[PDB]
Amino acid sequence: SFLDPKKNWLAAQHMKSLVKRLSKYGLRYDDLYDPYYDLDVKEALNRLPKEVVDARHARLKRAIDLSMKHEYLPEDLQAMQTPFRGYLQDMLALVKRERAEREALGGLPLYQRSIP
Amino acid sequence: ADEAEHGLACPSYPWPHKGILSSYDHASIRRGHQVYTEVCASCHSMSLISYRDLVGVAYTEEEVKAMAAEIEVVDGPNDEGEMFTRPGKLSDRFPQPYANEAAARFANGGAYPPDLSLITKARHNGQNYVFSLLTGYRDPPAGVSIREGLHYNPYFPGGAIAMPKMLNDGAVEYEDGTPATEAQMGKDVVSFLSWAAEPEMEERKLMGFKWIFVLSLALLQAAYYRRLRWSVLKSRKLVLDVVN
Amino acid sequence: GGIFESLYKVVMRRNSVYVTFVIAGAFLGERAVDYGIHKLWEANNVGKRYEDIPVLGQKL
Amino acid sequence: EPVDQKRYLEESCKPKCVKPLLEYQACIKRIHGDDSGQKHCTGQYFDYWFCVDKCVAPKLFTKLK
Amino acid sequence: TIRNQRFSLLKEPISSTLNQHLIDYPTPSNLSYWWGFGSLAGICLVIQIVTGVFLAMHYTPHVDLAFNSVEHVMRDVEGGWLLRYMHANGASMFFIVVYLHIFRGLYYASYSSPREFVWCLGVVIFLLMIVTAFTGYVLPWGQMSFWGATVITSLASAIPVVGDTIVTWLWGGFSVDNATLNRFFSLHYLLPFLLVGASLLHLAALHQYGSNNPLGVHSEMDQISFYPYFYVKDLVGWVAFAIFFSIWIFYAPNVLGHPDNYIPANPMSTPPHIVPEWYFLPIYAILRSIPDKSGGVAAIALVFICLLALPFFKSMYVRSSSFRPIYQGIFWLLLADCLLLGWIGCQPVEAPFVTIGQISSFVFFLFFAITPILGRVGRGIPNSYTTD
Amino acid sequence: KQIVPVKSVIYALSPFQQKVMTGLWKDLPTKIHHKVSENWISATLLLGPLVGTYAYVQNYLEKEKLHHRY
Amino acid sequence: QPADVKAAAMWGVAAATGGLYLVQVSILVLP
Ligand SMILES: CCCCCCCCCCCCCCCCCC(=O)OC[C@H](COP(=O)(O)OCCN)OC(=O)CCCCCCCCCCCCCCCCC
Ligand code: HEC
Ligand code: HEM
Ligand code: HEM
Repeated sequence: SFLDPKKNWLAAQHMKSLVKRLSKYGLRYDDLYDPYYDLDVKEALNRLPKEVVDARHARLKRAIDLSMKHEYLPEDLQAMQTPFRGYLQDMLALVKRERAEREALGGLPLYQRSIP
Repeated sequence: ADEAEHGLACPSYPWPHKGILSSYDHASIRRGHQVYTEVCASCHSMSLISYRDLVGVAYTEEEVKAMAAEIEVVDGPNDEGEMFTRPGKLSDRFPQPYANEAAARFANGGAYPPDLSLITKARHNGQNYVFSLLTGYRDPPAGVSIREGLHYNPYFPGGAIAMPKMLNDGAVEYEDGTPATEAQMGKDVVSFLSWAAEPEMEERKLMGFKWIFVLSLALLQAAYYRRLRWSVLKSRKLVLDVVN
Repeated sequence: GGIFESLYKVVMRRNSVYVTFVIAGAFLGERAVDYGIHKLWEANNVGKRYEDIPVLGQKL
Repeated sequence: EPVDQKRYLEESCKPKCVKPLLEYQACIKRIHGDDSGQKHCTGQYFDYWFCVDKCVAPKLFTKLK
Repeated sequence: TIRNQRFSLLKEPISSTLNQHLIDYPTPSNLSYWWGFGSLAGICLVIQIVTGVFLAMHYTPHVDLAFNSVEHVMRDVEGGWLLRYMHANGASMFFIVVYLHIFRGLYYASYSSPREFVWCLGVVIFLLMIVTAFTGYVLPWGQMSFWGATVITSLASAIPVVGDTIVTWLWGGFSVDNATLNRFFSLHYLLPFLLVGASLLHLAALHQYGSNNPLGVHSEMDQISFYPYFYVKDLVGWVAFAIFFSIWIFYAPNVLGHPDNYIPANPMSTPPHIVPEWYFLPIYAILRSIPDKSGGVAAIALVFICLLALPFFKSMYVRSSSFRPIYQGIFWLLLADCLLLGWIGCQPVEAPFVTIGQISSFVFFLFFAITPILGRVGRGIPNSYTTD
Repeated sequence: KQIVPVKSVIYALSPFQQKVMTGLWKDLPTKIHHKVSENWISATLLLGPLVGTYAYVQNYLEKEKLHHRY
Repeated sequence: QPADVKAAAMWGVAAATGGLYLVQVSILVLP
């Protein structure tokens, strides 16, 4: 099934908690995708515009600094935060679709993970 | 019946050596050793406590030398090749009442009186258990019949123990002027056994106190050092050119 | 402040002097802690030590 | 000396554990009445003596020298 | 930068590798005190090795002299009681800090890509630790040591085809006897050095990919060198561990032990309560809970299968559990279940402990059987909560 | 394993121009408020099963003890 | 060079003090 916060109270609570956490650290949900994790995220980030990727790096650095200092974003910017305003899922889906097509008919992987 | 199999739990007595800065009552150790060598040495053996262990704890060196010279010990082959016997020395160990475990069992009707060197560490809750077992020789409840030749002890796992009550009131004459009651002998013997099972308690506790205190001071300094090193990072202001 | 700066200019201008000071302080502090803990031990358990039993020398 | 500190203090704290002793006595009554197979109630005995020993433990060493 | 002349003795080839991988290795600037446990398990291993060597200068692996030799170290050797208590309570500390290491990894999903090799080498290290601690615990030759060795090695005869053959080969005879004691001593001496090698490979893989962080995000933007920023942090950790260890050496030296081990081993008598050390208890509990002992050994193998299979699960792009409420609750339930299962191991095999251990094992395996489902379902979160 | 520059501007201060150990106990009640408010779910999940199982075990043990105690 | 000699002498003094503190030969030192 597909459970969205409009048709599920539990999903509404889950989304509320995720929004609260991400707003506390001031970073979008897409910023949690590690380029070293999948290597499809690496390609999707390689294809995105430099302004967007630089904003992602700045938000991540701010979050890491706040984590070290053991504090949260001040309430002003916390109210100014916009989590779940995605910038990466469409490109990641395109990359994965292209990889699936290439794998499906002949083709060698365009990139591979080292061992390990 | 599971209750009887486990045995009645023994309470928590306030031993004079229980704490963080309490030592053995060495007078109690001396009295307990006297009780052991008078009544318990006939059946149980230590075989891990040398005579030299007693000097500076319960007796003086002259007393220990005389006590060792009291007994006889077999010695290695002489120039003629025979196994002879000589009076004991300071470095010898406590004598063994029986040549071997089978001899002990035959003497005691199939029961082996365990070595008492580590009896306070071999048994769970050793000190309280030994004191209660020595002093708790009570009457069995209604309906229970102990098989002939055994004696009932509630704190003994199983209910019936092979030794009778040995700490009989007025069995030893203390050399210092202490009335020998069953509780007195029990406390003294448990003190002696606990020393024999842990002769390092005093030095061990002194080292522990000193090093806990000193390492707490080190921990305070290490925390200050860490907070000083990280003070540059944990108070920086960075401008990032991003808002949301 | 003044006392700390004064002892600093005394003993923190050469690292060899600092190492000598560290070793000497460790030794003196160790001996002082030994003495203090021993005094606490004596105060706590009095009447139990070896040279206290009334009949220490009468087993002959 | 005929006196015994442990027995003395057990007798002294006997009236402070009345309920387990009453239950044990009732069970003695029941077992004597039945007297059929091998029934016994060491449980009451254990409870009563455990509570008595828990009582006696500190005063015994306080009064012991 | 042409290295015509020497600048820094740290950058010279003699100290260059140490310089890089210890002083200058960049680490995320937001690591908490939960990484000090990884830094501290190595210290525990070094303590174990040194105390063990100095103990082996006094231990005799014969069957008529092992117990008396251990008591010789207790009593006659100057400072010997310190050595023996250090070795025993240090095995306990080693396992405590390694458990904290493992559970931090589980909480922050450090096993996820690209540190599969780090986690797998950690699992191999765990096997080595377990075998070393067991074969070492057999050495003092007490009642618990002898009978635990008998029970556990005899429960290796569950393999269908070979079974008794492997058991006879392992025992060196027909029962746990002098040959097994000598063999166990030699193996106990050897294995810690393989453990040092495995630890070095563990660290090499981690340094290949770099350490994780509480947020679980990519962290090559804000990084600082290891020395001195994390050296002082690990120093605080070490001193706190030293206070803990000093408490456990000088005031409660036998609390973590089992009193029946202070009885010389007697093959003609069995102690009423044969149980392993507290840090084998969960494994023992699973083994006993599953009946049909062959099934128990299969379950014990399956535990390590699950541990090795953790890093190779589904997408689960978000890894840190600070942003995973459901996985956070699941992790806390897992930790509670592991503690409860460890408690169950010491209990007898009577009721209701059988049922409590049978449910606990099922929950423990359900943890591993549920996380891929969590990842699969959460793969489609952004499309549902988006604010477009 | 590369560095990713961010184009920041960072002001830092000497470690000897700012107090060190005061921030530990500065603003303590709010710190305890956070520690308890954001974690009570986790403590409940960690301890609830344990105390519940202990209570169940003690209840069962006592009931069996009474039943079997004749 | 004189400064180097003074530094070497002070470091030798420090090392001697460290060795003395490690061995504790207070009993041995008769002269
Ligand atoms: C315990 C009892 C004994 C028996 C145990 C049996 C196994 C149980 C658990 C099985 C778990 C899965 C095993 C299969 C390996 C993983 C499969 C997989 O998905 O690998 C792919 C992954 C990424 O590769 P990818 O980029 O997808 O490939 C390009 C292809 N288009 O590939 C990678 O990411 C590469 C990972 C490299 C590291 C792998 C480490 C495996 C474990 C090694 C342990 C021993 C290490 C050696 C030292 C000790 C020796 C004793
Ligand atoms: C000095 C007064 C004595 C002390 C202290 C102890 N005993 Fe004995 N003892 C004897 C036998 C034949 C046994 C075996 C009984 C059995 O294992 O069932 C014992 C046993 C003990 C135990 C073991 C308790 C346990 O296993 O939990 C302890 C702690 C003990 N004894 C202490 C025989 C004799 C004996 C011969 C008549 C004498 C003089 C003593 N025991 C004296 C003491
Ligand atoms: C090369 C390093 C090591 C050597 C030489 C060594 C040697 C010994 C020796 C001689 C004993 C018997 C003495 C005694 O029982 O106290 C022993 C016991 C033991 N060792 Fe080790 N050991 C080493 C490393 C380790 C490690 C790494 C562990 C933990 C994983 C460990 C765990 C134990 C345990 C649990 C005991 C039993 C202690 C007891 O109950 O008395 N040893 N070891
Ligand atoms: C001999 C015992 C062990 C030692 C000495 C050891 C050592 C280390 C060290 C030094 C690190 C780097 C510092 C740190 O991240 O905390 C580390 C990290 C790690 N270890 Fe271990 N380890 C041991 C056991 C284990 C085990 C048993 C596992 C799991 C099976 C494990 C899994 C990990 C993981 C996942 C990391 C990465 C931490 C991160 O997220 O950055 N380790 N270990």
